[PDB]
Order: sequence, then C-alpha cells, then structure tokens
Amino acid sequence: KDKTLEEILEMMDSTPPIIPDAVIDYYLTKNGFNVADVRVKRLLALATQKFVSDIAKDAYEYSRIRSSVAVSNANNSQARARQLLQGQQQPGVQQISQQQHQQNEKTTASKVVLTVNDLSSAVAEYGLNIGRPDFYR
Amino acid sequence: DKHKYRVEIQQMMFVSGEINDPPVETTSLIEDIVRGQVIEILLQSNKTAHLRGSRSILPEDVIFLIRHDKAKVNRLRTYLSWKDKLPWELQFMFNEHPLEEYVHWSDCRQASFTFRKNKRFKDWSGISQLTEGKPHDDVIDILGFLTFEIVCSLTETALKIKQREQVLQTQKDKNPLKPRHIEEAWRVLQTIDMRHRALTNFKGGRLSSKPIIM
Amino acid sequence: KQSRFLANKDLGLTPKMNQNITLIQQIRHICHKISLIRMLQSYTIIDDSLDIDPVSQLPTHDYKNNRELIWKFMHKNISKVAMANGFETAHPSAINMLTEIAGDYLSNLIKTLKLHHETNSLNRGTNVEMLQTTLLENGINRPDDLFSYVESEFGKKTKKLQDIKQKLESFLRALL
Amino acid sequence: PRDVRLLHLLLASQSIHQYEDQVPLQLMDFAHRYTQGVLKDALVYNDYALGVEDIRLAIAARTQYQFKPTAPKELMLQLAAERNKKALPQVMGTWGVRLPPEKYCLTAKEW
Amino acid sequence: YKKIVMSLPLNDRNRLKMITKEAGKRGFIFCSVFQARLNNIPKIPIVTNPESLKRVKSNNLKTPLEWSQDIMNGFNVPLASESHSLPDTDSFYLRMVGIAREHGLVGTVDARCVELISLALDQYLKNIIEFTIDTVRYRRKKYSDYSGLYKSVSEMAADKRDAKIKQLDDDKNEDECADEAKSINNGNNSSKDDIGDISMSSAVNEELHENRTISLTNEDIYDSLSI
Amino acid sequence: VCMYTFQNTNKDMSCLDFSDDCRIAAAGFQDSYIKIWSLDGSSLNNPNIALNNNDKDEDPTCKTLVGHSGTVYSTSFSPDNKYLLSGSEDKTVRLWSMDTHTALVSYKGHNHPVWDVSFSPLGHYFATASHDQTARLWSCDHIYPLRIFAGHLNDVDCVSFHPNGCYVFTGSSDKTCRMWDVSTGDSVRLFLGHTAPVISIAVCPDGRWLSTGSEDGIINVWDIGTGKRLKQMRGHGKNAIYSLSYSKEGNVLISGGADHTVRVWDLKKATTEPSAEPDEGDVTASINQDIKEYGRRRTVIPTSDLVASFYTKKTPVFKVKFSRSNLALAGGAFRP
Amino acid sequence: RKLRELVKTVGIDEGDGETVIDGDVEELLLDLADDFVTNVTAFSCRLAKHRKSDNLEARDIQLHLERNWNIRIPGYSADEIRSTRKWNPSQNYNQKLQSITSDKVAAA
Amino acid sequence: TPEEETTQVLNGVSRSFPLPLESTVLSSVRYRTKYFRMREMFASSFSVKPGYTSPGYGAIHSRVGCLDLDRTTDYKFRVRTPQP
Amino acid sequence: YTIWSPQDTVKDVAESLGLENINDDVLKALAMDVEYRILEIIEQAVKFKRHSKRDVLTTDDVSKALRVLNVEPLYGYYDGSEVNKAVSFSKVNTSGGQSVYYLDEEEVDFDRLINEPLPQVPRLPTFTTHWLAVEGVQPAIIQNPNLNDIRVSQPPFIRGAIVTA
Amino acid sequence: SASDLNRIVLEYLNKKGYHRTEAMLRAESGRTLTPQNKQSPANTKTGKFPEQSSIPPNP
Repeated sequence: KDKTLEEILEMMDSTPPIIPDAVIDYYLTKNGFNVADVRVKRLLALATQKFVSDIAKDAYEYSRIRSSVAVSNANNSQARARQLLQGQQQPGVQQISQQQHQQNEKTTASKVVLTVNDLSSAVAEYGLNIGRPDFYR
Repeated sequence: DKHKYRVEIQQMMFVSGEINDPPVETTSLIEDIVRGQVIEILLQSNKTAHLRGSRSILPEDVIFLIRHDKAKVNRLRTYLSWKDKLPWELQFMFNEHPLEEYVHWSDCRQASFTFRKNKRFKDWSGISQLTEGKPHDDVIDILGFLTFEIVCSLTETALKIKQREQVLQTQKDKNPLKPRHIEEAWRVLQTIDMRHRALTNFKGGRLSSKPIIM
Repeated sequence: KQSRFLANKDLGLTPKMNQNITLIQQIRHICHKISLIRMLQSYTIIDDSLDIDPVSQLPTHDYKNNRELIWKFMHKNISKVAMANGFETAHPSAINMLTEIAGDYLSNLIKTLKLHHETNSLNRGTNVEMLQTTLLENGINRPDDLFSYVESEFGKKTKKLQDIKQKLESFLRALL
Repeated sequence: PRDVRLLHLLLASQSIHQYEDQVPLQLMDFAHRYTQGVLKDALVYNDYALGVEDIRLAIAARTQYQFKPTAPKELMLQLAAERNKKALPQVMGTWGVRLPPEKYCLTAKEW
Repeated sequence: YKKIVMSLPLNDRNRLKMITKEAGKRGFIFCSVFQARLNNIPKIPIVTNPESLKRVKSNNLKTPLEWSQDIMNGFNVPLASESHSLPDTDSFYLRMVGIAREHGLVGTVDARCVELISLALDQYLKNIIEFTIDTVRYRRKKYSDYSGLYKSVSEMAADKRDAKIKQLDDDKNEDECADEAKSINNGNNSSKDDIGDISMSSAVNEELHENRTISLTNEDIYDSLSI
Repeated sequence: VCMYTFQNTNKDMSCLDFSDDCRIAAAGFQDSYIKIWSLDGSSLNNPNIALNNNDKDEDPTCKTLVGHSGTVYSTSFSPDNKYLLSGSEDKTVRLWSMDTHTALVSYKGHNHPVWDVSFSPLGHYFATASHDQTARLWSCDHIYPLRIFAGHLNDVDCVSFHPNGCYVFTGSSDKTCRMWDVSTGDSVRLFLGHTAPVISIAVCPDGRWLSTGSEDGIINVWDIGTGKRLKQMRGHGKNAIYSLSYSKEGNVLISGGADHTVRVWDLKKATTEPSAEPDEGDVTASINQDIKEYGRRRTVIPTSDLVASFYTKKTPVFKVKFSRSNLALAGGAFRP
Repeated sequence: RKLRELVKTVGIDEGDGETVIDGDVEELLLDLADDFVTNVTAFSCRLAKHRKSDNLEARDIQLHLERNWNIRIPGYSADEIRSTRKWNPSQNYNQKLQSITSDKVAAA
Repeated sequence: TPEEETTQVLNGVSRSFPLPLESTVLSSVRYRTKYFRMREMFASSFSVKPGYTSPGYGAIHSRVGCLDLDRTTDYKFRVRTPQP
Repeated sequence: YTIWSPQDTVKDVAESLGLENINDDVLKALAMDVEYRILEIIEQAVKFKRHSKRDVLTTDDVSKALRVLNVEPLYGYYDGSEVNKAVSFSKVNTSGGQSVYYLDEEEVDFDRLINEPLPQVPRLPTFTTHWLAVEGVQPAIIQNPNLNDIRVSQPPFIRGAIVTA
Repeated sequence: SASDLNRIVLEYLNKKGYHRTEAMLRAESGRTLTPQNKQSPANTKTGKFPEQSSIPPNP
C-alpha cells in the first residue's frame, strides 16, 4: 500500500534525514513561512536529498557512458576475470599480460570526475542550460 | 514515401486491444510517429556515442536513452534471452569484479517490425542518412523492439482515451481509432514529468526540451 | 557545547549513509589490492564531528542565519550524497553548481508551500493537501516514493555493497 | 583574455569602475550561450528556406519571451486607463490604518 | 589617460579596428514612439518592382484594392474575447489572411494550417488548464499505481500563473492576467460595463418639461446607461 | 545631526528607516528579514502586564520579521507608527504590526521587484514603485491596487506624496520625474533637466517647490506651477544622493548621500526670496575649492547654496530624517 | 460554449473529482488564446516570406511551433520540419580542444 | 606614442552604441482591433476637406501604411497624409 | 563594427556548432546584437546595485538582472567564504596563431571536502550612535573624521566639495 | 532647436483650439513663478485641519 503522508511524518519522527535542522531553518527564514513542526522540516530535507540524489545519479550515468574505459570495463569484466583467475601462482604467468598492461595503466589511473561538461548535460535533461564555453579567446 | 509498414502496424495493433480493421489514416499516422521516433532515437544515440569516440553505436548506447524505465529494460533483457551488464550499473563502478484464436493471438505477437531482414527498414527509417559509421551489430533488434513497444503503448492509451471520450459523449447529451485519438494519445504520452520540470518553474522562460521516447 | 547543527548526526539516516560510504570506500580498497596483483602479474576516513569553535556558538553571533556556514553545511551534506553513487573526485565548480541547484530546489519548495498557505483564492486546501500538492508541483509525484528512496538507498544498496564486499573477500581469499 | 579586458573597457565606458572578478566571466558565459542558441536556430531557419535576415529571424524568435519588451508605454497607458476608470472607494475618516476583512489577512490560518 | 596598462595589451589589429567605429553604421530607428506607431498602423502591400509585378500578375493575384478589403475583413472578425467561445474555421481563415496581408503575403492561406492552429490552441490551453487543475487538488488515484468538486477562480489562474510562469506567451495576455485579473471586493464585476459610475447611486431624470427641451449632461449618462 | 551607525552588516543591509518619536528603526536585509531595533534600549517585547512565560529566549532588544522570500529593498513607517510596510523583490508588499511582531496583510499587484513603498501624509493609502515602469496606488484595506501610474520610459525608483496627500511624485531612471493626479491617474507635471537616474525626491512643506537628487550628485529644485528650474545644487560628489529631508518650518535641505557626507542646503539664495542674509567674511570660504590639487576639470565646484557638510568617516548615510526640533537623524551601516 | 468542453476533456471525474471553470477565467483564457493565434501566425508569415513564397503553408506553422513552443504536433509536414544535424564542432575547434587537453596534461 | 593611441582607443569606445536588429513591440490584438474599428467608424463618418488629396486607400479612409511587397524586413515605411 | 568582437569571439562559437564559413556581415550584426544584450543585462545590474545600496557590481547584481530579463541562470559563480572579489580570474593562455585562454581548475577529493572545518561567523548586527554635528560643526570625537585626511584618501568626485561652517 | 519647439507649441495650440489672446495669456501664465502663500505650512492661527469626511481626495 502506498504510504500516506501521516505515516511518512510518523516515520520522520524517528529517522531524521541528512540535511540537519538549521539548514532547513535558514532556507525557511530566507523564504518566509515560519513553521514550527519538525516533521515538515524533515520532509523537505528528505525531498531535497532525494532530488539531488537523482541529479547526481544521472550525472554518474552520463559520466560512465561518455568514457571508453568504463564501457570497456563493463564489456570485458568477466573476460578479464578469466585472466585474473588464470593468474595463479608463478608457474602460469607467461601466457597472460598481453593486454593487461594497457588497461592496467588505463583503469587504475582513471578516477571518476564530476565535471561541469557532465553535470550541464545531466541537468539539461532536467530543464536547465548551463552553457560554459571551453575557451575564451 | 510512406505507407510501407501498414500490415505490420495492424498486426501490432491487434495485440494491444481489438482491431476492427483500422483505417488508412490511423496506420499512416502511427507510421509517421514511429518514423519520427526512430530518427530521434538515432540522433540522440549518435550524439551520445560520438562523444565517447566511436561512430559504431553500441547496444547499450540505445538502452541509455531508456535507462529510467527499469521494468522496460528488464523486458528488453528478457527479450534478449531467446537468441539461441550495463555500463552505468552499481557493480560496474569499481575496477575489478569477482567470478481457438489464442494461437492467432500468439502469432501476431511473433510478428515484428524488422524481424525478417533490415532491407526495407534501412532505407525507410534512413539508417545510413544520419549515422556516421556502421552501427549494425544489435541496434536493429533494439530498434525493432522499441517500435513494437511504441505501437503497443500508443494504441493502448488511444483505446483508453477513445473509451473515455465515448463515456464523455454519452454523458454530455444525457469502434475504429481516428487520427484525433492518436494525436491526443501522443499528447498524453509526450507530457514532461514533474521531476523533469522542477528546476524551471518559478523562473519565466520557454522550456526547450527533447521528444520523449517510449 | 554541542551546536544545533550536529544534533541528528547519529539518528537514522546519517549512520546509514555513513555505512554506505564506508562500504563504497572499503570495496574500493580491495580493488586496489587486486589491481596490485595485476601489476605484479605483468583512504582518509570520514569525520562528521567537525563543529565551528566554541567562541562562535555564543548567542552574540549569528551562527544560525549567515550564508557561509549554511553553505558549508550544504556543501558537506551534498558531497556526502554525491559519493554514495560512486564519485570519488570532483571539480570545485561542479559541487558549487550542485549546491546552487539544491539551494534553488529547497527555496522553490518553501516558496510553493508559502504561496499555498497565503493565497486569497476561494479554494484553499487543508493542512495535508497543501503539503501533498507542494510535493507534487515541484518534485515527487506521490508522497510514497520517499519511503521507496529510503528503501532504495539504505535498504537495498547497503545489502548490494555488502554482498559485493563478501564476494570480493571470498575472491581475495581464493586468489592467495 | 582579450574579452575580459574588452569587457573592462565596456564596463568603464558606461561608468562602472567598481565590480568583482567573475562579472566579465558571467557576461562571457552569457554571450556564448546566447550566440550559440541564436546560431543553432539560424542554421535551422537556413536549412528551411547563412545570411543576416536569417539571424534576424532567429533573434526575433526569442526576443518575444525573455528580454525587455520594446516601447511598452502605450500598452501600459491603455491598461492604466482600464484601471483608472473606477473612481476611488470611500476611505475611513478616523485618521489611521484600516485593515482588510479578516479572511483577507494573514492571521486566520493554521499549521 | 590612465588606462595605459589595460588598453595596450590589446593587439594591433584590435586597436586599429577600434579607432574607427562611430555612430552612423545603421539604417535603423530607435524612437520608441515611432516604433509603437509602426506597430500600430495597418499596412497594405504595394508593388513597384517590375519582376515581382509580373510575378504577382501571372498567379492571378489582384491589385491592392482587394488586399485592403482583406485587411478590413480580417480586422472585422468577432475576435474571441467578445464571443466567449473558441473560434471556428472561417474566423481563423479571415484573421490569418488579414494578418498575411499585413505582413506582405499576397498568396493564399492553406486549409490545413487552420486545423494545425486549432490543435495548437487545443494543446496550449490544455497545458495551462491542466497545470492549474493539479494545484487546487492532489488527485490521489492519479499520479499513483496503488474531495468534491472545485471551480477554478481568477486568483488561482494568477497563482499558478507564477508558480509555473513558463507556460505563457509573455505578451499582453499575461500582463493583463497579472495586472487586472485580481479584483478587490468592491469591484462590481457582474455589471454592464457602465454601472460602476458615481451618478448611478444618486433617481432617473424625467422628460420634456420645457419648450426647447435642451437637457443637462447628467441626464445624457442616464440615457446611455439604458443601452 | 545624530548618526546611527550599524556595525556587523556584511554589505547586506538595504535602505533603513526611523519611526516618528524615533523609538523604532527598521532595516531590510538581503536575506529576507526585517530587523527591528529599539533605539532607546527598551524591552521591545510588549509584555502587557500578565507576563505569561518565556524568559528562556534571548531578547537582545531587537526583533526579526520573517515573511518575505526576496530581498527587502524598501520599508516605510506609518505616521501612526504602529504598522510597518516592507517592499521586497518577491512581488508582494507586506504589512507588519509593530506591537505583536507578525505579518498581517500581503499586497500583490506587481510582477517585478518593489523598490520604494511610501505611506500617505494622513496614513490613508500608500504608493509603490517597481521595475515595471509603473507606480501603483494602493489602500491598506484593499489587497489589490487602486490606480496605475504609467507614462515613464524606464522604471520608477522613488515615490512621494504631496504633503496634503493629493498628488503623487515619481522619479524614474530615464532622467525625469512626474506629478500624478491621485484620482484621474494621469500625469499633471513632467520635470525635465536631469542627466542621471532620479533616486530620491522630496517636496517642501510649503508645497510650491519640488526638490530631487539624481545619481549624478546634483540636486535641483523646480516650482510646480511653472514646471521649470529655479536652480540646482552642485556640492555632492559624482555619486548617488540616497536620501533627502526638509526643515520643519522653512526651507533648509538636508541631503544624505553616498559620498559619506550629510550636506546642508539653503533653498532661498538665487530665487526672488533671499531669506534674510547677514549684514556683515571668512578665511576658509572660497579657498577650499581653490586648492584644486586634483585639477580644475577633475574636481567639484559647489554652488553658493551649500553651507556645511558633515562627513561620516567610511560609513555611508542611507537615511536622513529631520525631527521636529531642529535635530536631524542620519543612519547607515559601517561599511568595512 | 467550447471552452467548457475543453475543460471537460481536461478535467473529468475519473473517480477523483471534477474541476470546473468560472466566467472570469473564461475571459482570461479566451484573451490568452486570442493573442496566441496572432503570435503564432505573425512569425509563421515571416517564415513563409523567408522561404521566398507567397502562400502560408502548414510547414511554417509546424516549424514555428516545434522550434519555439515545442508543442510537437504529429505529422502534417513533420518530415521536412525534422532537420537532422549532428552538431559536431569544426576542425579548428577540435584542434583547440586538443591544445587545451595537452596543456591540461602537461600541467601535471 | 601610446598616449595618442590610448586616447583614440577611448575615443572609439566612446562612440560605439549598439541597436538591436529585431525588437518586438509589446502590444495587443484587442486594443489594435478596437483602435482600428473606432478609427474606421469615425473616419467613414466625417469628411476630409482636402487641399488636393485625401488619405487612405479602398475602404480604409485613414492613415494607412505603405509596406512594399518586397523589403518586408525594413524598419520604416511611408504613410498616407492629405497633401494640398 | 562595435567593441565586442569582429570575429575573434563569436566565430569561435560558430565553429563550436560546426558551421565552417559565414560572411562577416553576419558576424558584424550578430556581435552587435550580442553586446547590446550584454548592455541590456548591465543596465538592470546597475539598477539592482543602486537599489541594494552598494558601490561594487557583485555577481549577485548581474544574477538578479537575469531573473528580471528571464535569462536562464548562470550557475556556479558563488562559493564558500563569500568575500568581496574572491579572486578567481586565473585564466591560462594557450599558444597558436592567436590566443586561447581555458580557465584551469584543480580537481579535489571528496574526503578533503567533507573532512574540512567550518569557517568563522561574525556577530549579529548591532548599532552605535554619536553626534555628527551639534550646531553645524563637528565635535571631533574618535567617531568623527579629520577633514584634512579626506583630501589624501578620496578624489573630489567620490567625496564632493569640502566646506565648513 | 527651442524656437522650433516654440513654433510647434504655438501651432499645437492653434490646432487644438486656443484663441490667440487665450494662448498668449496661457503662455504668460506659464512663464511667471508661483507666488508666496503666507499660510504656507498652514500656521495654527489661520489654518485648519483636513476634513474627516470619509471621501477620497479630489484636486
């Protein structure tokens, strides 16, 4: 059964969200509308947290598609797990490492960077247009 | 030209609801809607795959455009299970991984859009017109499954709004689908979601967006 | 004196998000060991008890309504959720834009509920209906999906990272 | 950059001698997005029928909904004349401030 | 003067360009009174160019005596504020041919773009009405996969005119919906466009008690009140 | 001049105002508060001898008012001094009760930010300035406006009534100001001659002379009958003249601007009214601006109307308010 | 009486309530539609003149409603309106991106 | 010398003023049609008393624009005025 | 021309789309309209600056000339420790036949953004009063200026004419 | 260009229906200054309060 709002506030009575009370209080008194219920503050905290979880997750999808290293790791995942499983004790190393070195300097040197040219497309899905040029001439 | 896929459009209409021999105009409008949707799918997927640095469109690159509908991509994964690992998933962040007419109801479901060969599909939809490379590894099978889902969902909502317009007409004074039913089914299926609008609501500027694919 | 910001820092979603974060980090560490195995076959833990200082918690200071302290707590609580997906490094401008987006979304939520509270139309909704329509008109299309998200991010993702940890631990035990 | 100091000369040409640092950066990132959208819509309008009348169509397409409208004084004069038909109501004569009725005030409300 | 540190690192081509600009580059106008005048006046297309004269004489399109009548007949349509109903095909056709004669198009207006305009108005007003409807109510059965009757008021179509402000033409219509749609409680809305005068509170004047029967101007407004 | 300097405002305090009896000060912040100061160090809690509870809270003789969602750009006190009228950049003007510290009425008639609210002389009905190039007449009992004052080319910056409450004066950013009939709505006077956005306007208690200041540091006076210029005032720096105030009985203009000075002006020097000059010299006169170390064209030359100028040492004056007894009050924020 | 039918097909009961309209809202939405019609056809006439013709065809109106308002009417002439460019940059731009990436890797 | 170059650069920047190529005048349908209708009634009502000519064309009888068939992107045009 | 760009800025966005060669009349008229729109932003920015009672043109004075002119918002010009002119114009040249500046930015970890301490917060506002003048002369308390160091501090266009009673 | 504005003013008055004597007298009325009202802030000997008659103002 889909949860009614009173059940959600009764659960927010026990489990507070990530964004604490005073941040919600500052954004309240910045936008007017002084409210004295702590459960409405926790509900708006959970709503903002869920919305930015969705935006940052869509940024994660846009940053894992737009790199060849990630799609090649997803393609050759168990194919290189075969090579790792055949990477036994030292008799049995000479028949491997024909492909291990290049993706070794690719996959271990690649960290996932939340980028402006990634988030701008992840929120251009959501209605924005964050146009930052790449040089200024 | 047009009117190439009329009998197959009728076959896919039969699986959703009753058929009652739909006219030339409904099949023509569904053909033009699907021909537009395929071009938009190919343009968005080619734009996504060129920036990776590979003109060959991968099979996962078109599942990228429908990544929100988890039930539909689970349906696609079960549909790819009779031919006898997504890059954006939770496991694939980290670097290393461990080790009597019921038969007539069924044969219409086996009838597909591009099941036979991609000969009429390639010059009808124009695969070579906008793709810079050679995408055909499994992009045609997904581009058949997506059009089957588009026609099924479109005639489902057109049937439901035809029934609701019927009860509105019999309540106002007190069989076939038309172009107006397909157009208002399109208007129902092309409304932007509320979460994909939230960040432009208090500022006043005309929302430019993309055609939502089913 | 404990400030009011660090009140619910262990109360039900911050320990679960911390467990998600440390599971992500300690299965990003086994991958480094197996990558070291691949090389031979040729950490900075979290801290949430950071307060301001006891001199600025005095009631002669506006430690509740100035821009920069709230902006720093938004920055911390948004970098605490942009790493539960899988990010581990970011540009500064990306987190700055994401904090601006979260600030504008929360301000739009409060502005919509404010506009529903003080409208002079001949049909005002009740206490629960205004909350439901101010959740609807910006973000979530139903109330229930919040409980889905708490189910999705702290009830499903935690066992996903847990059994990924268990399988990688058994794989490391099977390698050496 | 050439356009940071060109924006310095533009800001100084309109007597703006105190500003922050990211203000010409914001002006450049506005002008980039505006020119990119205008040229994309103009490429559409040139594939339809580049040239200057094409740019005129592409910047008349979006003048209609974002920037400051042109010569709005006669429409505002017409609108004022529609509002200034009604004579003024009767005022209180007890030399103070009178409120609206109680339902039209922000007091009989509940959380 | 004092900008030697800044005006010097511009390159030589840029400075040789920017010691040449002036006023008198254009052929434009900038007097806003004159811009409003040219947006107000009705204009008819004329011909002086000989190639376009033989191009318009070949396709049997007429002289400006017909386009001026088409301007007048496109203006004389009972536009949709007066009729309180959405317009029909003949009204659409006459208004669009009058507008096309205003802009210069001396050809013929197609018969399918009228139906396209009809469906455009349909989806435009359906978007506006739907995002006014789902704000006075939370439809629990909708927006989900498992009270009574409300009328939308003008204050509500001002209240969700701003919570979702992107949905409008941003023309005159939104300006009047923001400016004049909200009425104070002494507004006297259910009226006959004239009964909000001050003299309709102060007594109908009677007639013809005079040899020359010249009357006063406070009786002329009672005379025009009846019509 | 008694100067009220506000200290810990990190450039986020807009224009303020003092009440009459000078007991309450109201300052509009950039983060959507109205801050209310008791200028006497009083309680400002309005206890009403019952005195129920809540000494546990912290009262620093200062109350905050949170009803706006935009930045408060103007604020005006009633002559009754019991109500406050705050105009913001969210498109409302709100009304506050100064004896229970809550909001009473929201006033929605604008679609652009509100820049200058001002009550009537008799407190009947308030006029408003906004970015939409129109001024609007209101009433405190009506939610929506009563008159629309349209006819300016740019947006309206300042608004003020005639002291009888019968005309409205609006100055706008297209180098001009106008006098509006309050009943028929249409403009009666248009005053031309400035060279900058008119930012503060004020009409003398006589009523025959109008004075206003622009962002060029030049004040000037016209007479409302002829509509042309009597004279101008050229002593401020090439900068903004934030406020303006008049002597209670007679004509002495007090201008508090942006160059950190509060200047004093004789209105009756170059006119046909000489206003009783002394019969019989100085040393500092006509040598201070005869130093001109910075250059003749790069300096200001004051009119013969300017007599004194009190500098404030690095705080600017947002408000001048001439009280009844030859004591003016200035007010501003300590800037660094 | 047509606008009551339009709100009728928008707001039905559907087991959750019927929303109706009032007369002042009808005059407001009729003025909105009245200005929308002229605002569409006045730019469509400029597009049809930009196409160097004299007739006002439906491709002008469908293009003007696709690009700006994005109403997305299904096909009347929506195969000529659908223009497909890939919006990939020039060869100077990818050269300058190579220079920027080369400086970003030579900085470390 | 850099001094004359700097003063002539500042002379160049002090003389450049932009206009917009396309500006959409904020107006109405209804006030335009009602202006036209009232002007048509009171233009058909009275006479002209010309010196040599009257303004207007067929069934306008007022000040009417003279936009050409070409140059529809021009910013100004001629109007009709009673010439003596 | 006007002072924005003949081709050197607008053309490098024209190439960002893909458009190879277009005439200089297009770029002339287009850049003229683009910097007219820049001036149209700047004028509402100085209006918001004047009505916010300030002298600099901060980044939130042009970001409120955007919402007024309905422009989509330029996010990412406000960060932690918001000081006046938080210096960030470190744009790095890149060579060629012409100049290219690309605004280098250093990447950073997340665990040095969550394990980073909170800044200082000042006191809440108070006021303090004194006498600026008692009879038209200034009493020369510590709170008054000196009227001779007003010469050596500010030029007479931002301080006006000094006269005394 | 102010004498041409004076001529435009005179032709405007002539076409908007002001007699030559009437336009001359309105010009002479427009030129002279507003004289002095000796009861300028309404001194409390010969000055009165405004009426509290519940009507709006009218100039």
